[PDB]
Amino acid sequence: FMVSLPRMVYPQPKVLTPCRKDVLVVTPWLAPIVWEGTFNIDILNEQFRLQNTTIGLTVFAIKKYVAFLKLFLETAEKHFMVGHRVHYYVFTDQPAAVPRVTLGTGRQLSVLEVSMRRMEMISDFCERRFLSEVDYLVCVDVDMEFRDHVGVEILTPLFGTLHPSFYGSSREAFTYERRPQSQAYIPKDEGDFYYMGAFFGGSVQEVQRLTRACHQAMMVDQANGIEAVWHDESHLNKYLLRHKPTKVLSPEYLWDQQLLGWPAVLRKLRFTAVP
Repeated sequence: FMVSLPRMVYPQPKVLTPCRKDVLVVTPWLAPIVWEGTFNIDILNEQFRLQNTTIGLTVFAIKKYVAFLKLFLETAEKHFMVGHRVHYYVFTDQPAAVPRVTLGTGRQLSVLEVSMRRMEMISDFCERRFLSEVDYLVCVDVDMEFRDHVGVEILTPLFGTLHPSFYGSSREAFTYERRPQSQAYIPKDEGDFYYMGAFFGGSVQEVQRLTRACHQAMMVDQANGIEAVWHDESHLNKYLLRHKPTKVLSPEYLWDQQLLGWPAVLRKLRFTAVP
């Protein structure tokens, strides 16, 4: 059950004036593509706070990648879901190497000691835990930093993020798995977008479905002596082709400024690669 929003004063949306004319803001299956200027964060914050929403953020930091955690977590504290309940799940082979980062109120961190690892870890071993503890799961790479707002505008049953290298590419150019012998296979005449494996999520239920499907597909591939060209990203793309995401995040949400600069189409760089 959802209680009424309170009275709010904000600019009237204008039917005959789009928020953004330079980009596609809705997919052909009527999922929003999230760009700056398309959402009023005050309305969304109200909607999600009224549901006392908890967001889980999963991150793997294995071997040398533990070095990335300090900046990852500190910047997440500045920019990720601020105002909402957040539970970080840090999967690592070195629990002692996790930095002690100061968290805001209503935010907590759990250290979970540990090609297929991530999908299996999220689906296989953590299923009951997540269902009991959070409403949404967000799965990201650790070698990143937040630079701007990443908030409840992303939350939806199932989302993927446009890969920053391919958002302008024709589908024939997408680096999907192209060998029919792989479960991740996508023909040259299929594909909506190329999603990056570094940022996906949704409700706990939908995320477990996705990770379970990808893990199963990867096991089949292993048994058949094949490894998809881009590993679990290839499988993520196959899954999101056949199960359309309910929102798609623009490349604001996954950018590499060193590699790609700062095009006019991006009003904000929100979550970026560490050089």
